[PDB]
Amino acid sequence: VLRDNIQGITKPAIRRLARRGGVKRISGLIYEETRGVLKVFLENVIRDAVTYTEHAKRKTVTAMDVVYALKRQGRTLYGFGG
Amino acid sequence: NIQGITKPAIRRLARRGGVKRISGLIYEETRGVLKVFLENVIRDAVTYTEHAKRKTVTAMDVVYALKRQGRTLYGFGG
Amino acid sequence: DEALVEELANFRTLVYCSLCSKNWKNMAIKTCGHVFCENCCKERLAARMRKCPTCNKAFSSNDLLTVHL
Amino acid sequence: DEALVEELANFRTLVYCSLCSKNWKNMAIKTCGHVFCENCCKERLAARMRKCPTCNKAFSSNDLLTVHL
Amino acid sequence: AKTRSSRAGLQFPVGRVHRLLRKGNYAERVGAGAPVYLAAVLEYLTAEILELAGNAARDNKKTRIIPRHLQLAVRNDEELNKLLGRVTIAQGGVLPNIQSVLLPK
Amino acid sequence: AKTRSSRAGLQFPVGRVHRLLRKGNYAERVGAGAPVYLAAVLEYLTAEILELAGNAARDNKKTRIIPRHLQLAVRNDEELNKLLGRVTIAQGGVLPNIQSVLLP
Amino acid sequence: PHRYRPGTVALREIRRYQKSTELLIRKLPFQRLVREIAQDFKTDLRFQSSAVMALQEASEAYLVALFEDTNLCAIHAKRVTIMPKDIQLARRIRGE
Amino acid sequence: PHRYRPGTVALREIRRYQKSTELLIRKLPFQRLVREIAQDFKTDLRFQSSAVMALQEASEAYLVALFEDTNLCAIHAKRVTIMPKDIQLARRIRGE
Amino acid sequence: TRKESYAIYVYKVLKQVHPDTGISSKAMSIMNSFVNDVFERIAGEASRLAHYNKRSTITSREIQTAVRLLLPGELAKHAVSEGTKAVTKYTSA
Amino acid sequence: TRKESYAIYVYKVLKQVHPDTGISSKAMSIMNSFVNDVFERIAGEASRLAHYNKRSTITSREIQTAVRLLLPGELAKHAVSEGTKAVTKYTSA
DNA sequence: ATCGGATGTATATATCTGACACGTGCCTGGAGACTAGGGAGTAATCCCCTTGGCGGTTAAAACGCGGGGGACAGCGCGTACGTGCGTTTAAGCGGTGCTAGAGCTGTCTACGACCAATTGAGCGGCCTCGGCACCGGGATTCTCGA
DNA sequence: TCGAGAATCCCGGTGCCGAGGCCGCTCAATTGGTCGTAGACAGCTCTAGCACCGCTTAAACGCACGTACGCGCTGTCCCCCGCGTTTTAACCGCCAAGGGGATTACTCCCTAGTCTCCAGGCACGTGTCAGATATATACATCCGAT
Ligand SMILES: [Zn+2]
Ligand SMILES: [Zn+2]
Ligand SMILES: [Zn+2]
Ligand SMILES: [Zn+2]
Repeated sequence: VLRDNIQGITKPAIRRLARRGGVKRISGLIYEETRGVLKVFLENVIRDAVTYTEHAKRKTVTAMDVVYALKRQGRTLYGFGG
Repeated sequence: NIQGITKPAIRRLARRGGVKRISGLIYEETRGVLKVFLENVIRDAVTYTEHAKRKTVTAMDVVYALKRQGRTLYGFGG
Repeated sequence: DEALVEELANFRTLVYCSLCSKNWKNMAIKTCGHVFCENCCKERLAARMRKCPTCNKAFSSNDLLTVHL
Repeated sequence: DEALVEELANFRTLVYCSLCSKNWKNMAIKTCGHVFCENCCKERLAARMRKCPTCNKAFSSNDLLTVHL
Repeated sequence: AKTRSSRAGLQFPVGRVHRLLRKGNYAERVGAGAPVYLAAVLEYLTAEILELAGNAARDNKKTRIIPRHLQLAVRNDEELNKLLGRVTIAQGGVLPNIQSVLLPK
Repeated sequence: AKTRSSRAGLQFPVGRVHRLLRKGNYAERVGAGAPVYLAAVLEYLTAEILELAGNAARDNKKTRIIPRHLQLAVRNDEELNKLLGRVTIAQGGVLPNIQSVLLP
Repeated sequence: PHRYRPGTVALREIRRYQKSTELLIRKLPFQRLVREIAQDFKTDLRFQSSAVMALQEASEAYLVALFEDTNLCAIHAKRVTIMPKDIQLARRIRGE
Repeated sequence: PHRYRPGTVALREIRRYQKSTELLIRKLPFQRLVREIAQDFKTDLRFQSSAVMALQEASEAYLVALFEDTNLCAIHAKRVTIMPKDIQLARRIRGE
Repeated sequence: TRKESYAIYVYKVLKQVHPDTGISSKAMSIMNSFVNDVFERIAGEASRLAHYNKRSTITSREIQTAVRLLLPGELAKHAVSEGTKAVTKYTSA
Repeated sequence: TRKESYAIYVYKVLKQVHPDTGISSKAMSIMNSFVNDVFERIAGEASRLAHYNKRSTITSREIQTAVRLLLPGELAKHAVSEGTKAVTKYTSA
């Protein structure tokens, strides 16, 4: 079993994304908000991917399932065979 | 033309929106926003009605054009 | 068994009507939610009084409901 | 003995919620007059099961009424 | 003779759904248990919305449903609102609310 | 035995497009002049952005096209940016800009 | 005579218009606007009666929803008055 | 000694990170997070190697765009420091 | 000419959850246009989902897994149960 | 087994506008997906556009209208002009 | 505004490795030629719905005036965040084993399309009456200047 | 504070048009057979996903110091809201004319389906040079003492 893995998104990793977004100063409470937002976003995609996998009577999640799940909610991704 | 969208009508729309105080430069911008929105839909409606060799814009073309833009509309058929 | 007797008495205070003390609580008003027995309330109304015995809230005839258990 | 124990159990069943058996009865239904606990009531409403468990006629969210004692 | 809807204990037309599925360019061939499955879901959704609409109508001392009641029923339920997040209902109106900051002090 | 593409004067395959249209559940029948028209549009659309990508690649003293050049070509054209609105490109990066108030 | 402090009357129209359902723009000047906008795409057109009603019904909801969103932007900057620089921010964030 | 004023190093970092195209998060922690998240929908699944790569590639542009909108929200209120209010307002306006 | 509609079935359903209640014409039209939209939304997903797995027949399973993809929350599970019960009753002829 | 793609046609087109530049392996799989996406969008629009008028065949006019409905601004004005000429040449031979 | 010291950044020179570009056989999908039948183009009509014009009411729009509340600029202060250094942790890389499960092949059977004959469900027309819009009455709550 | 002015309030009438029910008549859904292909199942191959170990060494982490910025307060003034008076044109009812939308025959030609034939594109193998890495050097840039 796995637990307490959301803390792998450390402070420097979030701050690098913020810099790539183009921000100068960062408050001290942004990190918890970002972790919550990312955790909420991941589940929606993963649930649809698992549903697609379960329908085809398989046991491994392939890249095609992820591409289809992402496209299903207007977030199409180029460059992975889709 | 565009001057028929009077200031009191914009005030009523804003009041239904829920605002309490309105500046003086809002009307001239709301008119420009509305004109662009109308232009975006009329073109698709006219294209739909021209593909079918018709000459009058029916109520089905408008709802089809609205649906294709992401905003559907119930209560006018289909 | 003093504790059990006290528990039973406390429960009896809850189930039995406070003022009449001889009839089960089967009467309610929506104004405040205070629950009494059915027998008491018609005499209280016939007293031409509209004051809640507990929180003095005004009530009328249409603010009267039956409850079960 | 058991007679006072049986009376205490009779009061025990009536005092607390018949569904969750843990909380005070404080929620009432205007339609049927039955009383349950608020904790069960929210989770029954959120499960799209708007129907009384006992008398089985439907009710809405606004039919919930808070009561005391 | 005996209709398929009666056999399945339903209220929506199974045969019309079957024909609509067949003549809609969805696949080469359709199964024999798909219309029965779909007609039940459609009826369940219809009854679910229609009950809330009737409750909203009754709360307003009326006895006939109008589009305002449909809008009120839809926008007060979280899942129903999420399902119809990008749909506008004609002659619906809005939900009465006011921000707390604008309230008088 | 000339192919249909050579007759039309294109580079994309007319016959494969026609087969894809037929066995795709779009309609009962497919016209004779539909695959030609559809291929002539796809060819123009793909030839439109390759030139811009090559222009963006020549400015970095490079002679090959990597996804960054495609991203730069797409995001720098107004009409082309609307087509690929809600589309993300792998290994693309972002367009360099900074808010004016943040500068000293 | 009698007067009302600035603000109390504006709080009553909010309650009044959030309970009604009719249209808020006069019909004839709106129809004369669409009939002129549609004149460049193709000339000598005719409109069904319900098409204009559908267009107006679609426009009102869009305008009301945008006016609801700009209020949050106005509040965010510690203000009560909405200004043209709020509509632009709302439209930018929306994706226009 | 030598010391830069507060603000120039961040400005240089902005330029440095807006020119390269790489992945800003680690790889082991992200995969360990994905597996834990997915383990509560169906037990003992398996993940193809490119599936995790696609998930991580898709999950970073979202955060970058959200921060880009948060910056505008913060600037609108005459500030240069982003706060959770800006994130909440941006997600509210976007429709989430 | 003839025009198909769902008005009669909608009224028949309404007379089951509210024995004494009516409906206006505009509300009837709105409810008619709602079913036609939900039906198309559900049916369009099953076609794509059957095309993905290189099949030619759409059966009850495609509808079953499309309902779970479109409907959110408790709605999906309630609809799935209601559909499954009807299907299992129909086949016991 | 085999698998079709548009790689050779994309390379052949590229060798006409930039006779010296090459293309990376990862950048080819992006164009190969872009063409598929555009083709699917246009075909899906044309199908329902033909269905609205109670027709049963897809001709050049349907996709000519779909192009005008999809592509924004000047792009459409060029794409149409690129299509029709091809057709007429195909008719001449 | 001035320059000087120190730091991070752009430019020209080896070298070297793996991915891009080209050549080969072989199928399997695309081209040629022919037939049959239904989908669509064309002509005629007829009646519904769109446009255009007139006159009267009166509800809504336009204009001016007065004043008070909210927007905006300037100051002061104290905490939270950026920068730099030394120490601690685990990510990344390589190499080796083992096996579960994805992918392909061959048979065979139940299931869905297609056709012909019947008849009851559902649609278009036609009354009719009652739910809803408009009018005053006597029961409890707004509000702002003292 | 508490009284005056504008806004509730439950409840017995009056009138109208659209929602609800009934009837006649098609034509779409139901029954009953027949047949051929899709898909379900058993078997086998081999590949790639999971697990372990050992060694750099890059990056996360914790601490201290100083300062730029967020936030609260005060003052001014100007512009937006309320209210009364006058001018406009929207709305409603009525009439009249004709364009084009929708339906019905009739025919012809365009596309699906079949068979035969063979050239294009896909999997596989091989060579070599474009770009990554390392390095010395010149140059722009930032901050401080003046
Ligand atoms: Zn009592
Ligand atoms: Zn009380
Ligand atoms: Zn309980
Ligand atoms: Zn009950």
